[PDB]
Amino acid sequence: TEAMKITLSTQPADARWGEKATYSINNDGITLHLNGADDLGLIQRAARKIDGLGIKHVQLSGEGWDADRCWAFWQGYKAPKGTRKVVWPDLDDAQRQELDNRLMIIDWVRDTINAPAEELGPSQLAQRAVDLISNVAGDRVTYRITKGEDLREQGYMGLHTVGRGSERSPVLLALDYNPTGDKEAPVYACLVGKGITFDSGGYSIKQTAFMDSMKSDMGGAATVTGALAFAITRGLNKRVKLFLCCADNLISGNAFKLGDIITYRNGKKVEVMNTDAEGRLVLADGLIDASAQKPEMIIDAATLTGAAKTALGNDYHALFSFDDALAGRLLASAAQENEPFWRLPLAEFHRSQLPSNFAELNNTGSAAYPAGASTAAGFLSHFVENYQQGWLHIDCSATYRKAPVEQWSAGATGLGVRTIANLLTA
Amino acid sequence: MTEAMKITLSTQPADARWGEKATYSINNDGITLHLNGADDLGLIQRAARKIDGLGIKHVQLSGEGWDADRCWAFWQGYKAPKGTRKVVWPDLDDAQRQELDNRLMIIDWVRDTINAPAEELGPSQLAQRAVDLISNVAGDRVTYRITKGEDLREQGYMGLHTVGRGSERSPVLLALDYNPTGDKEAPVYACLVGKGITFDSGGYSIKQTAFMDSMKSDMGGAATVTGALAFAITRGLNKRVKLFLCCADNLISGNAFKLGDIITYRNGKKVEVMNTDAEGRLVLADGLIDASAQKPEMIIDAATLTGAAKTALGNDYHALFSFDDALAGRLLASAAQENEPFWRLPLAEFHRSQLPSNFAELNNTGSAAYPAGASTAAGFLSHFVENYQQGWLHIDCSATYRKAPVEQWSAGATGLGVRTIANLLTA
Amino acid sequence: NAMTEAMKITLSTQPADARWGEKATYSINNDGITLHLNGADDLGLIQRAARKIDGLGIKHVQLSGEGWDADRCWAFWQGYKAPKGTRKVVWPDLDDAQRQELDNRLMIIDWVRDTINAPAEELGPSQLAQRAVDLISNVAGDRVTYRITKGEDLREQGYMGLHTVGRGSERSPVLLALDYNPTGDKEAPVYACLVGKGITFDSGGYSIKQTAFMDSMKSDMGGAATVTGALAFAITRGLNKRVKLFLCCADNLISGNAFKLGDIITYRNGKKVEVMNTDAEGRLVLADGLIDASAQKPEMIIDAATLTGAAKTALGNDYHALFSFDDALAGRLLASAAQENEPFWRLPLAEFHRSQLPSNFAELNNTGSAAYPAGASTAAGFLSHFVENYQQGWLHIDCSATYRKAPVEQWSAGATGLGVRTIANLLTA
Amino acid sequence: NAMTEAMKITLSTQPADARWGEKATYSINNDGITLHLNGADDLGLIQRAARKIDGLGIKHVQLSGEGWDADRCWAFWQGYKAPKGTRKVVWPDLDDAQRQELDNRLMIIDWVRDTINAPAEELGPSQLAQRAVDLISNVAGDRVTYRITKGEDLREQGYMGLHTVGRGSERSPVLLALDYNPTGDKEAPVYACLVGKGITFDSGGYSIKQTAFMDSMKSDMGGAATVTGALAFAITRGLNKRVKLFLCCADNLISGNAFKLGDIITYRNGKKVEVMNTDAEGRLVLADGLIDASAQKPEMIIDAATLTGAAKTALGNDYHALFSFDDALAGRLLASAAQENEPFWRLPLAEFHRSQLPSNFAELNNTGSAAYPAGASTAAGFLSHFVENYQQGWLHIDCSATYRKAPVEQWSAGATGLGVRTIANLLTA
Ligand SMILES: [Cl-]
Ligand SMILES: [Cl-]
Ligand SMILES: [Cl-]
Ligand SMILES: [Cl-]
Ligand SMILES: [Cl-]
Ligand SMILES: [Cl-]
Ligand SMILES: [Cl-]
Ligand SMILES: [Cl-]
Ligand SMILES: [Cl-]
Ligand SMILES: [Cl-]
Ligand SMILES: [Cl-]
Ligand SMILES: [Cl-]
Ligand SMILES: [Cl-]
Ligand SMILES: [Cl-]
Ligand SMILES: [Mn+2]
Ligand SMILES: [Mn+2]
Ligand SMILES: [Mn+2]
Ligand SMILES: [Mn+2]
Ligand SMILES: [Zn+2]
Ligand SMILES: [Zn+2]
Ligand SMILES: [Zn+2]
Ligand SMILES: [Zn+2]
Repeated sequence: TEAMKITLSTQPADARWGEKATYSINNDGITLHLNGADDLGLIQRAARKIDGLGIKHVQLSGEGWDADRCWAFWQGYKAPKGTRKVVWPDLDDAQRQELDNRLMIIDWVRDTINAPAEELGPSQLAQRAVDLISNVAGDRVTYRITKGEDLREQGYMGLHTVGRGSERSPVLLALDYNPTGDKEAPVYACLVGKGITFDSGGYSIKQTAFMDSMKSDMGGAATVTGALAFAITRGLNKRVKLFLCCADNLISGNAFKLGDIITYRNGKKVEVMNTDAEGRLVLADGLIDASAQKPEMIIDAATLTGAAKTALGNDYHALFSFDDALAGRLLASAAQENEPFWRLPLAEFHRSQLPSNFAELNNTGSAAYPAGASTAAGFLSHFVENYQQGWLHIDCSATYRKAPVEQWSAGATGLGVRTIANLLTA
Repeated sequence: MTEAMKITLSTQPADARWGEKATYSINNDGITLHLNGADDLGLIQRAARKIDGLGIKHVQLSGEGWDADRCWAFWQGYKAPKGTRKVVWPDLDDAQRQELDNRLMIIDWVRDTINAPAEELGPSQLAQRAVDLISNVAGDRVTYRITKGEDLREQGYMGLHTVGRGSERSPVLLALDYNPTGDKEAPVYACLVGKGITFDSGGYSIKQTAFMDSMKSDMGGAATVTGALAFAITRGLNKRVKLFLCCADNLISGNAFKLGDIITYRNGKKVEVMNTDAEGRLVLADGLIDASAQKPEMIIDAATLTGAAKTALGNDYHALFSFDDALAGRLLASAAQENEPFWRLPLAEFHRSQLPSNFAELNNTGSAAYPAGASTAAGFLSHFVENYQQGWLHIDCSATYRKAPVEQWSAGATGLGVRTIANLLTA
Repeated sequence: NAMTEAMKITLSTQPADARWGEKATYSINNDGITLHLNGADDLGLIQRAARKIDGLGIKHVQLSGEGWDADRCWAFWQGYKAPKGTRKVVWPDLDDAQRQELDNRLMIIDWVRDTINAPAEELGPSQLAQRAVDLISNVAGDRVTYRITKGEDLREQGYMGLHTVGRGSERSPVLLALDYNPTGDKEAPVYACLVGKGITFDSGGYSIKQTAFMDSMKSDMGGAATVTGALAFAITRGLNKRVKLFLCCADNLISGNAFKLGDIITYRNGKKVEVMNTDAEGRLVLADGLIDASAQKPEMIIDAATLTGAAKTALGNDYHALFSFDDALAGRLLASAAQENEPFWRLPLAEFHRSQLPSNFAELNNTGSAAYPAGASTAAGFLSHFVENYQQGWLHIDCSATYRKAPVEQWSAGATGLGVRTIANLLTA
Repeated sequence: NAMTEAMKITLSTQPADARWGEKATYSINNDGITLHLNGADDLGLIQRAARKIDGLGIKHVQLSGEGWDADRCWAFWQGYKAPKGTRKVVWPDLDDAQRQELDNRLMIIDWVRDTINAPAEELGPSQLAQRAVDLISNVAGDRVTYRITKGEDLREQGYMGLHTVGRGSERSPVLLALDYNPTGDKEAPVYACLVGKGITFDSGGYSIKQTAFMDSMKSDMGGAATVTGALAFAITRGLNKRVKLFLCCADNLISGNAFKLGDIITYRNGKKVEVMNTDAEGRLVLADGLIDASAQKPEMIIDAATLTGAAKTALGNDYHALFSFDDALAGRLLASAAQENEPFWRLPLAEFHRSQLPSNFAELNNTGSAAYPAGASTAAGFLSHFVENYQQGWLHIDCSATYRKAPVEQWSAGATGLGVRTIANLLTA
């Protein structure tokens, strides 16, 4: 397990590799050939190949290494199985401090989402979320976990109806980060995350090829939890509340059925016409709680629809909002944090593109309204009192890679944590 | 309180702008229905549906020409599961209004109970709502017995128990007894048997979402025979009739019945389960055994049993099965008097052996060689009626539910069948 | 092959001994095989016994002893006959009438079975039309005339239904217009018009079928073969009235010329049909035969077609589906089915089935919806748009009892021939 | 069942009486129908009302009273018009400028709707190319010239993309190269090149579609009709610059000559493409048009195509997908879309998309992988390999809002005509 040196050079590789070669190898170690086009993308792609060569011990040596370039290499080098060692170079304290916070919190998002569903049930997601934030938030953090029958008694009909099929009761984490300590302090932001720890699809059962990665259906919850923790390391000094709607969507003699009508505390009635469209049902409860706090902005994140992945692939997160100003601020943050986001449509006509013959709303679209991600966003707007301003919905199409690509190993990428954190501390 | 939209009747056509073919037209006074005498009940129902699609939520049935049937025809079409509708009835006479109010109360109870989501209507809720509807019109002339959960297993109701033990909501057998004379030894005139699957996922033979999304209505047979008995009583039924509802959920759990399982009934029949989604005939079997023990004059079972009957008759007719030509003819004669659609489909001695199993006397499913799903299901049920050749009617309720709205029906339950069975019991 | 020897088959109202079973349909002793009638359904029992005797490898039988009449012999042969192996049957002593009746069924009803069982390669539209002429003109003689319209001529003369369906095949579509006219008088009133679907092979078109459903689609010309045999058998029964036959013959295949979804066919009666499923081609070719049948203004029109799977889902392979608006005429066909021991069952047809095929681009669609799933009723409702006087003197037969994809208790694999006798009885009644 | 007499449609800012409600978009008294405008979106409301008025079965309307204009009349008609039935609309007393704009829309946009709604049998490659010349020649007179290359000539001259997809059909593939040159000068610089996918019927080839997804594939030539209608409308709006039109027209059918999976197509620009899905044929034909477009060295290239279902999954039928590397040009089209009241949404197109179609046997694959499931973005990435300067002056429109398989609030079934005004507006500005 001896270290392999990785150097940076602006000169191309020798003709034995080609002029376009991104990396070359000799006794002095591996050399990454930067060309100024996209050095972070090139380094991350090179790291993916170095892992593929069976090299488990590297050292970033020579000049040119900064936090962003070190992070790029790690993002691509990290893989779910195996042990990897990276000897970092001489960085100033601010550069190393930024890298350490990224390593601690963003890899926590990668590892939590990658974790098996047996290891990470609703209850484990709640307490691991408290631990991550409590470790950086000092004494300025209070929380409450409501599970099982208590969700029924308190009217959380969305989260309870979806989770009750499981032997692992559904959980609501309500975490409060309040820096001033003043219990009257105004709530600046409300983060809401979909924490479905495993999605069988319900009685609308999935096919194996589409269920084999549904341990990552809690990726929205892990991304907003990381965003809060990472924001705190960035100097967040405003009150933020975190709502994680956690549950298993399983099949039992108790699971919810098609045609069942869910009555939310805001009066909205929803006919369930597909148990696999469960993500929007649990988020609706988090959003009602989020609107009640009357925050300056509400941000909900969720691995909600496959329609977002058909529109943007795994290369961008989908951004939905009625607020043009707030959408531009998040895209500006996305650009500073070098994370991919693309705005997909959300207009008033999407709020009526979920017809039902037995209730005000349907949890699915139809053949006539097949914009799955746009209609889902339209459904969530019925649960945000002032939906036309201060609300962002993120369909996390870039959260999980079912197979290794050029720059990513398999599993969670951790994308979206820096963008949301940057918007919170802006 | 707002302004109601007047609905009047005319035997003359609309003006040259609406055209001679127009079934309705709107002037200053309100909406005018243009009758032609071919099928006024059908035309008025189709017109009411279009008046609902216009967004008009408050109507007044105005002027001459209205009676119980024309008012009922309008309501049947106007009513829909969503929204709130006010209908101001015309100045009907006592008898006409009594008959209209009996249909509103009982037949709309059949539409709402079947339209109800499975979460709000389980096996125990169905049995209880059935007792409530009948005692509301019967009073002290009705008594009943519930038998649920482990009690069914102990007492040998293996059909109903095996299908419903998968649900956390225990299966329920309701045995209601309408006895006017009170005499406990009075002869039982009719035995009604109804399939009450409050939700059908198909069991381990799981359905796809597109065919499961309306399975809250798989207890439609139970609701129809219940409404039929209630309606019969409002029509002056004065004979002893027993009602049997086999109510359960067909769900998936670690306790749910599996393919290959052999169910032994109380009459000796052994049935191999080769499709858990063919559960409706498994639960009726227990209902038909109890119905036969009463040795009644007639037995009428109703069930949303197969998609085959819907391929044969669509949602336009109910499927009638029987070995008794005289009795079948009387139900068709009742359907004609009550303006309800019924069509007879084949049931012969050879259907009784078109469910071959390698491991038991009977199979619960058919094969490629015998694809008449509705006829093979009726043939299976004949094995649980002692005198199957006489006094037994089976109804595959293909006209009970409408997955989508059509010309004369909103989405959901129609309530068809209640008047026909009620008329047959009172004839 | 070694010389096969006859196995004597006798009849007995005495049950078999205990070694076999309480109620066994047949027993085998030294002198040969004994069938054990019980008086319940002797014809059904004999046909089922015959099927089993085939499964014993016995290729040569001799019906000996008293008790054998025309029906019991025919009943036996119906079950003994199979599309593989050669079978010799020594008939018993019958009177001239009984033997002539048996010989007519053997010649015509087996022709229906063999022609339907024939591979598509051997029986194209032209072969079906010619073999139908050969059969009828072999019993009618000089009393039969016919015309054959095929290929480009169908398009030129407005037969857009049959041409559009068939132009995908290298084998041109064919329309047979045969005329059985006894008194010779060309002005004689046409008593009946038989119309038949003769799809010699149904790939389903661009709406391509699954192999499990196409592997028997050589039999999609059963209706054509059933009405042809019905006329031939009716003539041997002494049919002395004028009857015209129309066979709409074509292959439904896939080519760079095959018809497409969204195409609108304009028929001669002015009705426009949108094709929203190329596999619902049966009703497209019948519509052209039904126009010609109506034009002749006969006393009754009978049409046969292996049209829908909906009829097989409703009646199985055990009954032919009967569709009509005429209660009196449907009653007579069921009355005929009883005298000929053939299974028919009436399925619904009402004025509302005529509007259960909506289209966004044309008056009629060739397929039903999710809201109107009675495939056999909507198909009959589609055909009613091509019979000028559809409420009187018209019967549609969805031939669900024509073909058996697999052997059963009383039938081998392949065509059954059922329907030939019932139509014949109604024509000669 | 004759044509009825005119029913009057008046506009009003006063709401409906309580019987209808106060949120009712329309009411009906003895005088006729009244539309209740509120000012939120009167064009949307009027169009949705027209759709409901057609649903009542009213075939003859007369827009009367004050308040009507070209946009409000056009809104009413956009919703009233349907492919089925006969409708008549008496227009109100507009001024010449308003009536000239309405007449230009009725002529050119309803042509785009009627041409796309037409059955594949009526509109093959040659018919599409010819109707396209007829429409533009009607408004352009002698300022229009054109060139048609078809059948074996496309193979000879190296249009391997368009020829390989269309050769499976009996109807030969056709490339229309139309030139609108107002100044006459033959050396005039080409301002714009329009390219249109003109697949007159998409069976999907050997990668055959199911009936449910093919029943509307007569509309797979929507791109061609849209850019064609756009050039015609642009001329009525005073277009005074040279614009070339390229329509890659073909049938994607099955035959013994149809193209096969694994087949490598060599384009005139040297690019090799491995076909791994014959249903991704739209991009193979556009590639040939885009090479001709680039060769003209134009200021801008606009291509339109009903290319992928991924755009319909991403935007529904409510917006057209816009792809481009040119932010400024993309910004100019959305500005035109706003002025013309038409829905467009931009989807991602970046350098990494040019390598998201991997093949093991050729530089490019014509299909995407599970790893790159953004079908519309990878399709745009593929087309970019056929535009010389793909980073400047090129727009790709995935026409996800061109066809409605079923009636909705504001549209009947069939083609909408959306995209004609936007492209026309961009060309004229
Ligand atoms: Cl190189
Ligand atoms: Cl690692
Ligand atoms: Cl969802
Ligand atoms: Cl990996
Ligand atoms: Cl009446
Ligand atoms: Cl069943
Ligand atoms: Cl409804
Ligand atoms: Cl043989
Ligand atoms: Cl057909
Ligand atoms: Cl065989
Ligand atoms: Cl209102
Ligand atoms: Cl029109
Ligand atoms: Cl394509
Ligand atoms: Cl339409
Ligand atoms: Mn799901
Ligand atoms: Mn079932
Ligand atoms: Mn077919
Ligand atoms: Mn295609
Ligand atoms: Zn989910
Ligand atoms: Zn059931
Ligand atoms: Zn066919
Ligand atoms: Zn295409």
